[PDB]
Parts: sequence; C-alpha cells; structure tokens
Amino acid sequence: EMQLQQSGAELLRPGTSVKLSCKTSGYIFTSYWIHWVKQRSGQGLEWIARIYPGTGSTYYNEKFKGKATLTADKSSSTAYMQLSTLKSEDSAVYFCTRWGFIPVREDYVMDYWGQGTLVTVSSAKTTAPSVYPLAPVCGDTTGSSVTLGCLVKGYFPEPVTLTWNSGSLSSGVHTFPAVLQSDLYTLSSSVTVTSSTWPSQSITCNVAHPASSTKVDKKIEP
Amino acid sequence: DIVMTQSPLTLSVTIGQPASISCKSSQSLLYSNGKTYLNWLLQRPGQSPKRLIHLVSKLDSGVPDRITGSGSGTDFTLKISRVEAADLGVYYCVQGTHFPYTFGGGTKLEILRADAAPTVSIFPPSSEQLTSGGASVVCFLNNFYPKDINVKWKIDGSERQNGVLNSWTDQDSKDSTYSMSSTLTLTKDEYERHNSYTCEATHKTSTSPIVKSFNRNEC
Ligand SMILES: C[C@H](NC(=O)CCCP(=O)(O)Oc1ccc([N+](=O)[O-])cc1)C(=O)O
Ligand SMILES: [Zn+2]
Ligand SMILES: [Zn+2]
Ligand SMILES: [Zn+2]
Ligand SMILES: [Zn+2]
Ligand SMILES: [Zn+2]
Ligand SMILES: [Zn+2]
Ligand SMILES: [Zn+2]
Repeated sequence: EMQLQQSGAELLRPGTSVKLSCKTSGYIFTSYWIHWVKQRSGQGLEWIARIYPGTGSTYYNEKFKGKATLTADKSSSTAYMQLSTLKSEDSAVYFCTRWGFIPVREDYVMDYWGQGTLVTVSSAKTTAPSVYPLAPVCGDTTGSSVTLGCLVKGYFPEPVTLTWNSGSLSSGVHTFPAVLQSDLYTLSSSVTVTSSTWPSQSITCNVAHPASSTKVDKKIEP
Repeated sequence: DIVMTQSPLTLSVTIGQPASISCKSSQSLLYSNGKTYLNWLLQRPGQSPKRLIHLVSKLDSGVPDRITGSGSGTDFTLKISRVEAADLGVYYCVQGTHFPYTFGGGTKLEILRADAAPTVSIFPPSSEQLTSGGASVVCFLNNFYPKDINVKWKIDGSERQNGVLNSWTDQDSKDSTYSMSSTLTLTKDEYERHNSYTCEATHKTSTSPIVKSFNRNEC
C-alpha cells in the first residue's frame, strides 16, 4: 500500500522560510520522480518542480527558482520542499505526488498523492477559540427531529477540529468552512437528531485547536 | 507558458445523463516523439487530485470506463457517458508536452437534483457568550437545492446588514443538497435592547420569504 504523508499546517511570518516534508512508504523511493504542486484559493493548480531521489536530479518551473528548493533523504524515504522568503502569494496548499510517469516506458504507473500541507503567511497572533453550545428554542424544528449546534469563534490560525460525541455521532452533521473576519476565524456545525435521542442521551461538541493547544468539550444542555 | 482554457466553468447534470468538458491549449500538445501528453485529473471535495486519464484517451488503473477522453492538437474533450454521484468534484486538464507543465482552470461538476426547501433553525446567544459581553444569533439553513439563496437578518422589523458572517458547505455527496450557516454578532447590550430576531431567506422553492424568528423577553 503506497502512501505519502505530509507535514501539518504551518503559520509562517512574512519574510521567513519553511521546510515541508513528504514521507513515503510502500514502494522503492529512489526509483520514481516526486512532483510538488501548488493550490491557491480552491481551483487553481500550478506545477512547481520534480526530483528523482535516486540521483538528486531536479527540474524547476522558472517562476519558482529561488523560491523552492527540493531535497530527498533516501534513508528515511522523505522528500522535502523548502520555501524561502515568504509573501502573500505563498499562502496555499502544497501537494507532493509520486506522479507515475516513467520516462523510459513513455507510459504511466498509478499516481499517489499526499494529503496536502496548508501554509498561511501572516503576522497575526495565535488565538485560542471560544466554544459556545447552541440549544434550540425555535431551532427545535418541532417534534420528530431536533437540530443542535456548536459555535467556535475568535481563533487564529486554521485549522480547528470539531467532532460530535468524540466521533461517534457522524450522521446528520454539517460543519461549515471557517470564515475570516478581523484577524479571527469563526466556524460552526449543526447536528440533527430525533426528539427521542435528545435531551435524553447527551450530545457533546469536541473542539481542538492545535496551534494553541486548546482542547474543549461542550455538552448541549437544554 | 501554454495557456489551458476549460469550458464550461460549471456544469449541472442529473444522475444517469452524459457530460462533457472541453479543454483548449495555446500551443499544439503534440510532442516531438509523436505522443500527446494531455492528462485529466479529478479533485473530489476535500481530497487530493487524482489522474483519470493520460495520453489523451488512456484510462488510469481503477478508473471507470464510463469516462472517456479524446482530442488532438489544441482541442481535447473529457466525456462521462452516465453521471453517478461519485463524479462530483472539479475536473482539470493538465499538459506535460511543454515546459513548464500547466493546468486548465477547472470545471466544477454538480449533480442536478429535484428542488429541496431549506430546513431552518435559529439559536439565541448562549449564557456563556453573554457573560463575556458578546451575543451571536445563529441560523442554519440545511439541505436545500438549488444553491442560490439570499438570507437577510431583521431586528424588530428593520434589516441589519452589519456583523453578519455567512458560510456554505459544498454539495453533499449523499443527497446532493447544500447547507448554509448565517451568524449575526452584536454586543450583549444591544442584544438586550431589541425584541424580535428574524432570519429571513429567499429561495426558488417558495414565492414568499422563508422565515424563522424568536422574541427575547424574560421568564
Ligand atoms: C515538460 C517535459 N515533458 C515530458 O517529458 C513528458 C511529461 C509528461 P507528464 O504527464 O508526466 O507531465 C506532467 C507531470 C506532472 C504533472 N502534475 O500535475 O503533477 C502534470 C503533467 C519534460 O519534462 O521535459
Ligand atoms: Zn498507459
Ligand atoms: Zn514547447
Ligand atoms: Zn519545443
Ligand atoms: Zn428599532
Ligand atoms: Zn423601536
Ligand atoms: Zn430594536
Ligand atoms: Zn425597541
């Protein structure tokens, strides 16, 4: 089972640099080209560069010479991409991929991708979120089924992790993408259950904000 | 660099119908060895991109043959014979014939389903938040279709445009509907000065506005 695991989200100060890692397993690392791709604001892909771990040979897209430097450690089967002197345009999601084109066969083998590493270039301060439970009053939807909510506000930077009943309750859940306003993000999630379940058995919102080591549980009381 | 132009930007198709996406290049993609390096990738919501097709028409391993690709020179087409729910996502054509490799801007495929009315829930500020001096009123408008919807907040009859924060989910791969959250934030002081809080929505499924509200008082 071929896998590529990338490092976590990075908050970088303007003018500084970061080193992203792409750890592989399941195939011979030295025999295939690893490519890095950039993704800005949803749909908008750009090819950065490629490296062949076996020899250290690299090819760069002109736009990124001096911006990106690719390396590969054969002993740990890890590919790295260093980004230097970060600015506005560098905030994006970066993917590494064992693309699969075999130059000698003029054909392809399956492509495998990492999960992506989000880089945020900002000088705004890290802020822990406030988690607020949302119990119905008119958001009861009458009998049959009732929807509860959880409001996570005033945090920076992304991401935040929100689960219900520690992952147990996953159906009838809608988690909305965070929206930035005044240097702080706001996120919310709703869960729809039947009148028989709540309030009878408890529903709890779990929130984690790694950047600030915040982990908080909020039970939705009537 | 080679410019790749995809059309349409978005396409709405019902399950069982065919779909086709077009990709045009500013230079011929015929490489000097006679091969045409044009690939098609699919990026499903929240997932990494995946190659569907290589060399214009060759399907990658594990890709359903309901998907086909054709074209030559500067014009290429991806066709899906019968759309299924799992085809939801953004499709991209990417050329590798000319250095550097370049991508098309993407085509979002959305599954057209029957009109669905939003289920609306409204929530007053929690005690916790009020204690801190803030007050957010939240309105969830769940499982509706089409995505086109307009929400307005009204406090005691007059529209409130400031302090509103909206967010939409992408199309759900289970029922093909959309959901949206709308949060109005005020100070605790101002919250306690008004009575009625209304979340009002305009949607194709109703000739009159869809309303949800509450009156804050005491007891
Ligand atoms: C530019 C030039 N051409 C070739 O050798 C053929 C490369 C074809 P490809 O499908 O691997 O290109 C791509 C590789 C990677 C991506 N990607 O999206 O990662 C896209 C296309 C060269 O290297 O001399
Ligand atoms: Zn092939
Ligand atoms: Zn060329
Ligand atoms: Zn040439
Ligand atoms: Zn008034
Ligand atoms: Zn008045
Ligand atoms: Zn008033
Ligand atoms: Zn009044």
